[PDB]
Amino acid sequence: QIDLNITCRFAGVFHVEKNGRYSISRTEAADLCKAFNSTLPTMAQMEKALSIGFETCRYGFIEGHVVIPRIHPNSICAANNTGVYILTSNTSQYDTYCFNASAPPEEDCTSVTDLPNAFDGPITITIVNRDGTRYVQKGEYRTNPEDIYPSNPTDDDV
Repeated sequence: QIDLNITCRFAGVFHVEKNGRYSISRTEAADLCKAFNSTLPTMAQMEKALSIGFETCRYGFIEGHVVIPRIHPNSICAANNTGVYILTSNTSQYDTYCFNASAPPEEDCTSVTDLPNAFDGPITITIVNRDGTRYVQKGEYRTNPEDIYPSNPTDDDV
């Protein structure tokens, strides 16, 4: 009864959103990334994407740390802070970041970016279309390929 959403991929880095709000655990983060042919980010990768366009007012989980890059924040943030900030996550779960190698070194918001084996488990997930704006969900023309070749010949003799 849970859904996920994959936003743009900045230099391979991206955050996995949920149907509602952020609710991803650390131990689950790894599985999440790997479940999408991706792997947990790093300490430098995060601060690196900061200049690529990864503005977020919510820290995340990485290979082994917790950072929160800020570019063009607002008054809603910590006194309109800036740059990158490191701080553990004692509170409950939260968003999760992932880094992919398949995607290009720049912002990627198109096809050619799905699960490693393309499987369907007890959890749904969708990615952003080519327009790289608003991901699609519960759309039409989404029927899996499956045909049958029933061999039932016939004959008749006098």
